[PDB]
Amino acid sequence: AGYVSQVIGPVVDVRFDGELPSILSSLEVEGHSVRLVLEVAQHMGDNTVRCIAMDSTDGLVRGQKVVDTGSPIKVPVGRGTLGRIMNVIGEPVDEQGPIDAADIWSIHREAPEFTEQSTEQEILVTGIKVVDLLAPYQRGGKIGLFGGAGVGKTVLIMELINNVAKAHGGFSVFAGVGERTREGNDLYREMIESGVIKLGAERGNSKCTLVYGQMNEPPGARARVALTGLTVAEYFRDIEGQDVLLFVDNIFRFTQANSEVSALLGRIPSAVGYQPTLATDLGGLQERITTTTKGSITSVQAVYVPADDLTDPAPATTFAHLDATTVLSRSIAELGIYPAVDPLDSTSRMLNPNVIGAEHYNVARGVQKVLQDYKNLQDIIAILGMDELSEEDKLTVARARKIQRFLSQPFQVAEVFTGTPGKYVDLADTISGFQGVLTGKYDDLPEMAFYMVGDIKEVKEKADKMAKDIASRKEADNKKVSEELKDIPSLDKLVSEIKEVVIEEDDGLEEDFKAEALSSETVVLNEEGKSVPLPKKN
Amino acid sequence: MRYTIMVSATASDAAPLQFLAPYSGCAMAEYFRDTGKHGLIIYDDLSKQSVAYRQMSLLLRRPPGREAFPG
Repeated sequence: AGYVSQVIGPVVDVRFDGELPSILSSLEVEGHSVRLVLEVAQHMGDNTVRCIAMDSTDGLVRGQKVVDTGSPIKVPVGRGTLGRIMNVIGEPVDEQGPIDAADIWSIHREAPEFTEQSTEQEILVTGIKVVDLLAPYQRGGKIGLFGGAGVGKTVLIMELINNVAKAHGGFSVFAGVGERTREGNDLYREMIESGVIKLGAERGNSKCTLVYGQMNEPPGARARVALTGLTVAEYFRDIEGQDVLLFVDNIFRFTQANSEVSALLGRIPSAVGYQPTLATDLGGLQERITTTTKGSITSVQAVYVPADDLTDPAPATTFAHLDATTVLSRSIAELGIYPAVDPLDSTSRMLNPNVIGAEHYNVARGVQKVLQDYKNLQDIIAILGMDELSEEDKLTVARARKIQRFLSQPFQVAEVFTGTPGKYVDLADTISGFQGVLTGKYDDLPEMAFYMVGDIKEVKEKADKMAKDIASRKEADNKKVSEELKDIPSLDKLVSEIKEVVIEEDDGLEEDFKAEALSSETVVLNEEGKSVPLPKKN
Repeated sequence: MRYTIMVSATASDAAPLQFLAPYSGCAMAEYFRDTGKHGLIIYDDLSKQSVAYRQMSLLLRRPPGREAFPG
């Protein structure tokens, strides 16, 4: 009913002679190699709407038919989307058939209204000790994850997906906003092996929906893919009534993509160069993540800080919404401590005694004090000496080092490649376990007894086993066996070990090859549309 | 050179031709990826491609962003 009027990059103007589509409505272009969905951005006047494309606009002709769907982008929601990968417009990109849609919901939605909001403030118990003590997660909150590569972020993502599904009974949505496709495939395959995503007949036992908008998608497709993740998580909140986790992987790339679609729509950029609507592009997304009377959405969203500048307007606008930060560090990760949550850098707004209670608060406030006093004397130890300083300053070092060990925890999703079983640690067992290390009920136990254990009922059961070990090392003996001709051959006997490698001078470079004959004549189209050589003179 | 293609859009070439050369070099290199072999594509000065694309966009009166680059 509408026809393409202008194609300027990712921005399409289409023209409706009848009634115009509403702003944010979805338009489908009739007859195109890929399904091209346009989202109406503004009404330009003279019966023209300006649209941002969710796919490539190459091959688009002025006057192509464009059908109004009468609604915004509508995506499949429900339990049938669990364990599936879905793109921004709702199509399966996991190559496993159609998505069993319980309903199809508009991805554009106002935030839950004031009466629908919950006036209460409470902890999302995660089963991770360092997260439940030192930086608790608000149910319905937004959590910044300051990880990276090799700090075990993905195994922390899958452990949050695991423990929220197991304890609180809520599902998860992973919205990968502008992610590399190599990394989005890595998360898919690691979710398959760790059990949080299942394929085939047991698809319904999955705990996570993956909603992917990759980096090679146009900036409109990446700017809306976090709202497709919202809409899947809002069905579980409002219809299923659950406590949903939502992972917006790189909320900065949400900002960055929305900043590109404002620049393509001809809007004057704001301070440092973001869109003028930066606080309402974020606040439109972040306010749908809340607690209602039905259920909750809690968002763990990864935060990139541009140019290591916290006062940049993209993190500064994001940090107004964030209720906790979990900083994953490499320094904690090379000490073998997993998860690599920095116990001092990680912050929470939920960590004040009017909302978690004073018996929880003073433990976390006391644990952080012990770790802080230990790490400001590390230019006292290396400069002067270990046995230099006082016995009380050594009492903290012994207490902090078995606190710094006790923040480690083995994960249930990591046990398929680590052997150590997973430990869900309850909240009361975390506080009461850390009261004791703070006072000194376990100063006699070794520090590596406090390592990769569940709670304080398991620190005693690790110091018992290690202490005995000296009773069971007099079982056998230990010296050299047959110095270097036991099974260590000669080097020229090892050259004849080497297997045959067939090296072809041929490349095998014409497997199934067309080899079209290309002529260097210039071929054009005449006015019939018939292909013809280029006419001779101008 | 018996394993190498060279796609060369030099300095005197038009800015559309330096914009399209990493893409046309990639399509030549995507032949080996798609037929089971292995490719190595090198876009030497990808920062010179973006300068050529900024030239086309400011001249097509597309709205500029940071350092006059497009959206």
